[PDB]
Amino acid sequence: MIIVYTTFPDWESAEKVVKTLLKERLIACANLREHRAFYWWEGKIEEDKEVGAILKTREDLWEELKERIKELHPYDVPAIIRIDVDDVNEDYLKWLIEETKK
Amino acid sequence: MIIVYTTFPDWESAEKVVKTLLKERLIACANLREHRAFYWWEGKIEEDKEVGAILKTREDLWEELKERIKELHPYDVPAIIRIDVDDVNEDYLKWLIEETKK
Amino acid sequence: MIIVYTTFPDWESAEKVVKTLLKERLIACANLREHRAFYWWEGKIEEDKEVGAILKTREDLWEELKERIKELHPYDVPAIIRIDVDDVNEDYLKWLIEETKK
Ligand SMILES: [Cu+2]
Ligand SMILES: [Cu+2]
Ligand SMILES: [Cu+2]
Repeated sequence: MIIVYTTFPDWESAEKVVKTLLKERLIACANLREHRAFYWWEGKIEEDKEVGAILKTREDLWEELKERIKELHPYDVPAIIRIDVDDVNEDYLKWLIEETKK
Repeated sequence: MIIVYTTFPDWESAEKVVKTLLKERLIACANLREHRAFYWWEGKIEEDKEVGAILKTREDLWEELKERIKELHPYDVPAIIRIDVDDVNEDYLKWLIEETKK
Repeated sequence: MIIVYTTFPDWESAEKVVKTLLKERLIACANLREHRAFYWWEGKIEEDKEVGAILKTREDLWEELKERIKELHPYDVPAIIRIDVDDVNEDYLKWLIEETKK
C-alpha cells in the first residue's frame, strides 16, 4: 500500500475532494488536519493556513489517483506526494484492498 | 529506525496505549495529534474524529511492536503502518536505541 | 525529493528556524502543526507540547539541511528524520527545484 499526502486551502475543498475520491473508490481512507504552511512567493516568505490530507490506497492505483487529484485540486500546482508503506498489518491491508476499486 | 503510524478513537486510548508501549520499551517516543478521518462504512461515507499517533522505534522491534499494538488497540481492524526512515541525525538515533528494549 | 520531519518546543522557534531555512533556500516549504509528545526522561514518562514540522526539499540538499537544522535547533538532541518521496507530480517537483538553492 501507499500513502499520498496533499494539502488544501481549507476544509470545504479538502472534504469535497476526499469524498469524491472515496466515491470513485480511489482511496480507502483519508486523515485531515490543519497546519500552517510557509513557503516562498515572489521574493517573500508567505504563510497560508491549510488542511493537510493523508490518503491511503493501493500501489497500483497511484497514477489514476494522481491524475484525479490534479483534476480536482483547488491549487494550480498542488503537492501530490507518494510515500510507499514498507509494512502494514494484514487485516488492515485486506480491508483497504476490499474498499478500493477493482 | 522506523516510523509507525496508527490512529485511535480519542485521547484516552491513544495515551494509554502509547504509555504502555513506552513502559514496555517498544518505542522511544510518540507524537499524538487530532485529525478527522473519512472512509467507507456499509455503502456510506463515514467520518470519525480520531487521534493519530506517530511512533518512533528500531527496525528490529517492528514485529513485536506490531503484535503489541494489535493486542492493545481499541479497533478490531487498526491501521498499523511502518514507514522506514531513510536517514536521521546520529545523536537522535543513538538516543532512540538507548531508550528501546534490548 | 524528500521530506524531513523535526519537532520544536513551540511556534516561535519552529517559525524562526523554518523561515531561516527558507531564506537560505534549503527547503521549498514547511507545514507546521501542534502535537503532544510522549517519551522517557530519567525513568519517567514525560509529555511535552510541541510543534511538528514537515519540510520539503531536494535529495541533494539533505546533508547541508541536516547540518543547518542541528545548528539552529533549540533541542540538544533534535529529531531530524529524512523520508524519501517515492513519487510526486512533476509540476510540484519543478517548483520545488526552482525554489531551492543552486
Ligand atoms: Cu489559507
Ligand atoms: Cu470518534
Ligand atoms: Cu513544551
